[PDB]
Amino acid sequence: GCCSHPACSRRRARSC
Repeated sequence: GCCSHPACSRRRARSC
């Protein structure tokens, strides 16, 4: 998921 993808995790921490 998004929290499995560093760029996505930093850009949208709301998904984590």
